[PDB]
Amino acid sequence: YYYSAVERNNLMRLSQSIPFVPVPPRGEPVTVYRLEESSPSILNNSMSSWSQLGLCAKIEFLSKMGGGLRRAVKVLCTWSEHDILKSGHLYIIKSFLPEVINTWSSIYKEDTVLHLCLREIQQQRAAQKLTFAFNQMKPKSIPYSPRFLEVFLLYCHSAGQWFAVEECMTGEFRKYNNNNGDEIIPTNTLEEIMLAFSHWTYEYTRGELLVLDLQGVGENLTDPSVIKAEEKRSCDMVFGPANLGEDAIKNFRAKHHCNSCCRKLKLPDLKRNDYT
Amino acid sequence: TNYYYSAVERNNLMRLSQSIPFVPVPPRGEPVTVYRLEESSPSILNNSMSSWSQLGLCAKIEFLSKEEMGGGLRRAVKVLCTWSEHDILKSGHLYIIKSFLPEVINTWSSIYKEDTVLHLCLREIQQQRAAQKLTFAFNQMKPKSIPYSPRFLEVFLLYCHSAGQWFAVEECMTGEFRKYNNNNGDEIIPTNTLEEIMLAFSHWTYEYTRGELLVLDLQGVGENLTDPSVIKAEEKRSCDMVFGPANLGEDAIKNFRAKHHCNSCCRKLKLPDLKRNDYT
Ligand SMILES: Nc1ncnc2c1ncn2[C@@H]1O[C@H](COP(=O)(O)OP(=O)(O)O)[C@@H](O)[C@H]1O
Ligand SMILES: Nc1ncnc2c1ncn2[C@@H]1O[C@H](COP(=O)(O)OP(=O)(O)O)[C@@H](O)[C@H]1O
Ligand SMILES: [Mg+2]
Ligand SMILES: [Zn+2]
Ligand SMILES: [Zn+2]
Repeated sequence: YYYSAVERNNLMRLSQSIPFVPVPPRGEPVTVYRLEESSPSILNNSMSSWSQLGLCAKIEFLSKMGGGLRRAVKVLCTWSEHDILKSGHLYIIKSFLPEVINTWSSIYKEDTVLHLCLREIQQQRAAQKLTFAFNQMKPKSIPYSPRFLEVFLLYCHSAGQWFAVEECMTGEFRKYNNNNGDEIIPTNTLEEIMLAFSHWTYEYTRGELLVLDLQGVGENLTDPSVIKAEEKRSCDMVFGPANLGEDAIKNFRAKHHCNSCCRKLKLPDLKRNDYT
Repeated sequence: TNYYYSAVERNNLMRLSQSIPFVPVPPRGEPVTVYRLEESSPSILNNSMSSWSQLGLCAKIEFLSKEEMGGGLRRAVKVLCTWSEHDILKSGHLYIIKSFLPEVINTWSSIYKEDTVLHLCLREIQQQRAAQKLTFAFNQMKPKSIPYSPRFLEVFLLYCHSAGQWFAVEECMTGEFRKYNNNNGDEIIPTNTLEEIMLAFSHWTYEYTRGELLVLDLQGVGENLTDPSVIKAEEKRSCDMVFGPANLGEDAIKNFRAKHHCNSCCRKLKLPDLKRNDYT
């Protein structure tokens, strides 16, 4: 029937040279592994185990960031297999500094960086399990709910190295307390709740564990330090790579200042006698 | 004075402070860059303009076979798609990668002095798209009474860094791969409706393009076709008769008009006999 000129033109065009400019892909493809949970809806009673099947994710570099032991860059995830990472979402990728790798070079014969990453991610998951328990038991009078971002393990061939990746938060990033026990002076309810949380972890684990270095945006936290409060040696004191002083626990008990949240949580004074 | 954690809760936390087993399943697959021939109006393909993609996409293919099928100017090898950025290709799906015979290149080197292979691929994919556009008009305008719709597979351009070369890629069809008509202008005698429709399609293209184009070498599995030969019925230029590289027989259009036999479909489409006169 009707065989237009547009239709004809578009057909005939295919018979001739159409311009083609091969442009290498944008960004880099990377492999992602997840630390899975046997019971997500009940994270504190769930078992953590590493996934085996690495899924691909496509990331594009945007910018950057530096803290203590890591270098961080902000990226965009344009796509990923089975949505292991959310497409159209911003992420932060972290890698350990030279000194840090050089410090655990002895502790970890081969795949030092890989192990450092595994431990770092496992550390944040531990904190996560504690915030989860916290939100389950805290009184209804306590509004907010601390939460740690999930971190994923990442392998990049481009760079030929292992990294940790997590969602990028938007807003003013702030540190509520640190590895030496210093705390900000709570100017609002949320900050109080955060400060009370570190106290709560100690009491909740019968003085066995303490989470310091609470930092993030709002109630969303990341990069915590999970301290085995009874270890008498730094080398075996922290879950993942962290800058700790052996005075940490003692310092926290001395410096911490209980607030209306600590009281709402019915938490005992950290200065009390441990055998009383 | 409190409500501390349980054993299960404590075990799950403390276990994270220790080395947990991580056995990364070994990496299989070949990294490749996929390029697509895009369309301005994919919804109205026959009224759409074709343009090559600029920015390449990432994908991974498993070369599970060394079996190179075919006897023509090209050879086909099955590969597996582990993953493809944006799922342009389907993961955990079999594809066919096609390349030409060095001889063929050597032949066209005297026409495509530079990046001969890539150029041939660009042409092959453009040729199949031309076939697709005609099939789109065909299925869109054909009478409702006709139950079948010819379909050409989509072909993508693929670059392999490891193999250091360009290939054309398309889904791998499973089933009896057959030919309805060929480059000589010869056709089979239809046994069923599907075949009658395939054969009528070739006739239809000649008619639809007012005698400018003829699609021959209809072949594939069932309705799904691939590797057709879009012939510029009037051209005389050495290698300018077919949109893509193909060996045409001694005056294929002549043979086709002479040997083709119209069927119930040709009549359903109201097509006129090819043996008639061009001018009278
Ligand atoms: N998840 C995040 N979202 C937004 N910004 C972040 C995030 N994590 C870290 N940052 C920013 O990048 C800086 C470095 O953080 P990081 O790489 O974790 O270093 P560190 O080795 O100190 O833990 C921080 O000071 C912070 O401003
Ligand atoms: N899309 C496909 N699906 C399944 N098999 C295919 C496909 N394309 C090609 N083949 C197989 O591989 C062979 C190569 O065909 P083709 O690319 O057309 O090369 P040739 O130039 O020799 O005709 C075919 O004969 C067929 O058996
Ligand atoms: Mg063939
Ligand atoms: Zn307190
Ligand atoms: Zn006919």
